[PDB]
Amino acid sequence: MEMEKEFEQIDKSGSWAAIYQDIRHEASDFPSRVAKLPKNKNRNRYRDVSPFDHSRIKLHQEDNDYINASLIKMEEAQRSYILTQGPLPNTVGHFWEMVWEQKSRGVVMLNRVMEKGSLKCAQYWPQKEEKEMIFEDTNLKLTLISEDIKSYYTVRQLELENLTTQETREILHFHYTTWPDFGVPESPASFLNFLFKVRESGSLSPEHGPVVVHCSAGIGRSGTFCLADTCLLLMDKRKDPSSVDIKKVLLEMRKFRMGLIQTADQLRFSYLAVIEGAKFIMG
Ligand SMILES: Cn1cc(Cl)c(C(=O)NC2CCCC2)n1
Repeated sequence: MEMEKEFEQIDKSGSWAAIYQDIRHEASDFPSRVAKLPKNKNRNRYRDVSPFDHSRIKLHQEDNDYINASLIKMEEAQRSYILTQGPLPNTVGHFWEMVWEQKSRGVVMLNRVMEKGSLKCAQYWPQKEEKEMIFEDTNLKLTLISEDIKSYYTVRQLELENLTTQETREILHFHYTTWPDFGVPESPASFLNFLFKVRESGSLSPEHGPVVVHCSAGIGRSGTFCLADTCLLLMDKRKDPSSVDIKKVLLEMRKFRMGLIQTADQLRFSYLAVIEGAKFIMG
């Protein structure tokens, strides 16, 4: 079926939970043996969210190459994304090592450091220009260059220096600051505006390594971001945009990381975002 009318048909019939459970039943199951090794217990935020072995990002290190991060490679859309958990106190150096080694331009953050009165990820970037951060375990230095605070999101320019080689690179930090502690946003308008700002920066384009996107577990809000982006790109590329099947795209993405889209409300919000986004692209 088309999307917008499939949408109203699920609303009128109140069957979002049944649609979402079908997705969960059909999703891929692949091994995640490296994630479950005992030496990696303090590298995982949640015991039930792990990268598959076949798609995990490897650190360029011979001691321990493990990070909770997955490469989502979308062949028809010609887009790749790295989805990862929010960094932990003992993985902030690994996180920036990955950004460096994978040649990423942009980092997309969809959570606040504290939500619901608990810490959802480490404070992994500097908050003042004159107070830089040094990660001694991976030999990187990170400096805040500029910060632009808007009503729904903040964009930061960061300098990452590899202290072994003295090479430097500019990294863009795109921080969506207004996702509610509970539920999903009422309107997709600010989320779409944010997606378009990430696109306009070059961070999603083939001349750079894959964008790094995270929330707390790296599957819920993070899944919503890449699902909406890929569906809108496919609607622009194909002769028949009504052929784009968001459930099929989601199942394709779940070949590369488990659990993408965590609730039926996130599924409905993803439909809403793609539907409204497709009108603005043209109007
Ligand atoms: C971004 N984008 C480009 C196109 Cl084209 C569309 C789209 O969904 N078009 C629909 C019109 C009614 C049926 C298909 N979205």
